[PDB]
Amino acid sequence: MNLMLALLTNFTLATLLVIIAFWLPQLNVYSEKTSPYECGFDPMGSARLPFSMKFFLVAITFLLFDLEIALLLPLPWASQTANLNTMLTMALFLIILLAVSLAYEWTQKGLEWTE
Amino acid sequence: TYKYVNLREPSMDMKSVTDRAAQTLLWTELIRGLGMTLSYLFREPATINYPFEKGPLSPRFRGEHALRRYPSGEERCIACKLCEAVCPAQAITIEAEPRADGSRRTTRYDIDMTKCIYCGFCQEACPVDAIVEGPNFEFSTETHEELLYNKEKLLNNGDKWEAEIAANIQADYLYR
Amino acid sequence: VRETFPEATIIKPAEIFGREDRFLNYFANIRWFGGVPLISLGKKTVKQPVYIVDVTKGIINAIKDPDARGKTFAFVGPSRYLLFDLVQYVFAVAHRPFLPYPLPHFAYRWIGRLFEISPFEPWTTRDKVERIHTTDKILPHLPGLEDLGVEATPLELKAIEVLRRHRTYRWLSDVQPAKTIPTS
Amino acid sequence: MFMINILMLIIPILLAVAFLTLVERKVLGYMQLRKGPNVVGPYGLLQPIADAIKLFIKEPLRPATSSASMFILAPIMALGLALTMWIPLPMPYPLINMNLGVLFMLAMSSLAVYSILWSGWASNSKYALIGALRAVAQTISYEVTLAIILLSVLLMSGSFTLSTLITTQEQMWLILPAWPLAMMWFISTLAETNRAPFDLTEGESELVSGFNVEYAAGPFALFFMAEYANIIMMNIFTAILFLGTSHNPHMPELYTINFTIKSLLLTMSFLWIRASYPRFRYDQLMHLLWKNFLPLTLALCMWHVSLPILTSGIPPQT
Amino acid sequence: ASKVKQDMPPVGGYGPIDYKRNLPRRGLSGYSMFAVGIGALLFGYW
Amino acid sequence: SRGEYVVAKLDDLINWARRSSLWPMTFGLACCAVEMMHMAAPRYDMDRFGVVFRASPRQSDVMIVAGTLTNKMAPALRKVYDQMPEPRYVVSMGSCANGGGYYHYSYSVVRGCDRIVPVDIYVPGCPPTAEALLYGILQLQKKIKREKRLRIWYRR
Ligand code: SF4
Ligand code: SF4
Ligand code: SF4
Repeated sequence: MNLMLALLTNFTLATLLVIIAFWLPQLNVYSEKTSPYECGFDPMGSARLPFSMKFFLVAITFLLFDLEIALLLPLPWASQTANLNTMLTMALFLIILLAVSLAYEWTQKGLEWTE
Repeated sequence: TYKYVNLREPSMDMKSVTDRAAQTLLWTELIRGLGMTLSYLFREPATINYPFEKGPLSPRFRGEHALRRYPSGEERCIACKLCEAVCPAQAITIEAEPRADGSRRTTRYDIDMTKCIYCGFCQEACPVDAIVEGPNFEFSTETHEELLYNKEKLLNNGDKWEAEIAANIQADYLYR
Repeated sequence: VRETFPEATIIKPAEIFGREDRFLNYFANIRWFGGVPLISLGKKTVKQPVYIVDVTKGIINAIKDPDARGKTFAFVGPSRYLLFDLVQYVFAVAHRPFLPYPLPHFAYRWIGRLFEISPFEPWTTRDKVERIHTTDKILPHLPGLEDLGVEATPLELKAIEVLRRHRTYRWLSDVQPAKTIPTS
Repeated sequence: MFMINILMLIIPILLAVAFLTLVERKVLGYMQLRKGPNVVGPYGLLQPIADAIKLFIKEPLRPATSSASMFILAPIMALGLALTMWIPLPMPYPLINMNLGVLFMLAMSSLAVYSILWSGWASNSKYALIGALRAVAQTISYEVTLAIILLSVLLMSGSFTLSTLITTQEQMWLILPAWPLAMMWFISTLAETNRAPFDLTEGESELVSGFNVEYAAGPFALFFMAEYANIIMMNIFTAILFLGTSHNPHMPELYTINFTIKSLLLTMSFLWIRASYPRFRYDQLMHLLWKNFLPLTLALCMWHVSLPILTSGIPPQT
Repeated sequence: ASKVKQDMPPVGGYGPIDYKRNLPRRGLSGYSMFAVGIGALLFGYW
Repeated sequence: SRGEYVVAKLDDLINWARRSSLWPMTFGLACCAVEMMHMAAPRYDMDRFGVVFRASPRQSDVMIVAGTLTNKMAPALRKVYDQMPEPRYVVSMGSCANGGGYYHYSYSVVRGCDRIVPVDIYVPGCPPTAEALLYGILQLQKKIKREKRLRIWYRR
């Protein structure tokens, strides 16, 4: 219960501030306003942002690394086992393969930003 | 004679290589940059308490314009139109005619304070110290029309700042 | 006014449409309330809106025209529309969904009575509902914008500029002209 | 009485954030040889209040071609998560005493990246979508080192309970045994919060706009509160993690005073760093994470898994 | 018969003015810094 | 009470808030931007009045037009002004922005930025001293302190 009340209070307060942030102020809208800021000059093209492959690889690299961290999270509880030798070997095997994954992207120019 | 700014060969003895490794790993020279800003936090700031304190100026300061008088109260200007000829921005407009007593005096004397570049050439050109730039620099307006001065405004500035304009001219005319 | 100032010029415009108007902008913010309520489904009302710049050039020409002293004008647009087919056009130009549904006169005034409680600019009022549905009078015996040297601007030409801000996409990619009641 | 407890947490946080804007402008002011706000109230004490009222009575511009649902969701998500992360903090007693408090902090922190992504989408600008993508790639990269670093420290504490880090440091701060980890943790909490020298979006002003450049008035204020609420929380997390304060059950206020001082100093260290350095180029702060921090973090994770085992110093599970 | 008086340097000129770069050496060597760092770790591990 | 009392005090509250948190967007166009940077410098430290060094257009309250406004730049200055949320104020700094200045009779110069945008305060000089600009900002605070938005609304 105590947790649900806390989350409800935190997110209800945020919603309240947003509504009074849109209704309290005095508004005046016209076409010149309510347009993308740009930089003071008109848009130079009616096309969406080109897809950049490098930005896609960092998201995937984070995902695969983030999945290997999920396996490393239970280490604090794993160190309490009686089979420490087996546990230690598998703990180091996982981290080493994580480093081998880093070494592959590094040497294959996967971490660069020069096109 | 020339000097090189970035022509050095770093030493490659283990003592020096380990120093650079310590700097790379222990962030030594970055923390040295934190000590330079920590020192400033414990200095006296250079801020002044404007408007109660004001920045220093000199007698030569070129501020708001003013038309001056002789000690008798007669206007100094004799409508010679030298200030109008020299004005690099063409901010001065003058019309004149003989006065009721026959003297050579202006009927129009306008300075467009929005064309003026506050250069001082008008007070250099003036042969009778009539047009001067005073020490006031705090005359911002709420409209563009308040900054088109005519002869009445300029004579009011002179009668308003004579006590201070006269003192400044007394302190600088020997350099002119 | 005609008695206090006999030489006065009196201009009688229809609903004026423009960027800052409350006529076309009024038939675009009703999207906030789902469908579009129209008394009698907006079929018994005829509107002849006029353009703001046309009304403005009429007033200016009336100042320089010596023949306008003590004269009454009627500034009207070139075309007549049904309130339903004009409101449909606004949504078509604004590219917003159009869900009209009728509502009785007594109920439309009730909701207008509700919006009048606002201590700020009411979104709508009882008087506003009466004027939106009042049919625009025809006064053939009064000079129009042609007697002041002004050519009325069709609502079709100047509707896009008024209703552009209400669209939700930039560079969407057309709409057909609204049905007009023929003269006579 | 628990609902009183929640308000006794939320409201002071929103006041601490308010007066962190004053201290930031005065610490930066004096480190730049000037004074900072000292006119609006004594020593500027009313400046945060004036800024708050000003922002909330200004037009909240929302471009007509902006997805309204996401334009409103992003500030709600950001602030809602910013306040949520404060509930498990042992100062010294948590509002909600979680057995997995540390993992809760990571889980909620990784959700906050959406507000950056949703705000960029809702702009329909493409001067901000690139900013959002750059900001998001930065944030997810640096929560990889936060998780692995935090995992390494927990191998000397024993559990994910936030209160257990108090017991672990009852003899000595964890900064001595883990100063290599603390250094990278501090930098990683600077990059997560988009704080200088890692502010490529918020205030770069180098041919790169911020993901919230399109926000104005109150909605902008809400993003600002979330950003500053996170700066204090991350620095409070660092104090608990590496600078543990002794806890006397009979004088709990002694803990709160000492722990409050350490958190302030760490927070003022954020302000100190902003005044001292230029900002990383975007491709440089990725090389910092992937080529420098990540290799060292992995090695220190191997070292901190085997160090307790080889020294017979494995912490208790409870 | 007053003498000419204008802004001039004092008799003998002004004092010397420093202009060359001055960045003093500070801190310890790399060996000592690593020794303190590792020593801190060893005490902490113990 | 009287109603007019509550509205009068609410005006002071919102007038005080708006003049104590003036966030300017500076259009540094020509030399007058340098004197604007000296007002942010330690001696005058505009930040101590609540006036931040720089703000983005979407969070700016006042536009300082500091420098010559050419025809080429005129469309871009209006676009930034239109995108400033209200209330918005414009301070014209220097002769060039005030009325054209040294380049008044040029083929490529807007003879005063008041042709493109409304102006609330005109600061004269070429350039105005950093102190004369700070006097204009302080003179804009007093103008905002005289606003009666709510008193007028209450009497509509
Ligand atoms: S100061 Fe220069 S520009 Fe101004 S009026 Fe005098 S001569 Fe003309
Ligand atoms: S002010 Fe001086 S220079 Fe100008 S017309 Fe008068 S006397 Fe001549
Ligand atoms: S008014 Fe003077 S200082 Fe300012 S831009 Fe023009 S010439 Fe330069």
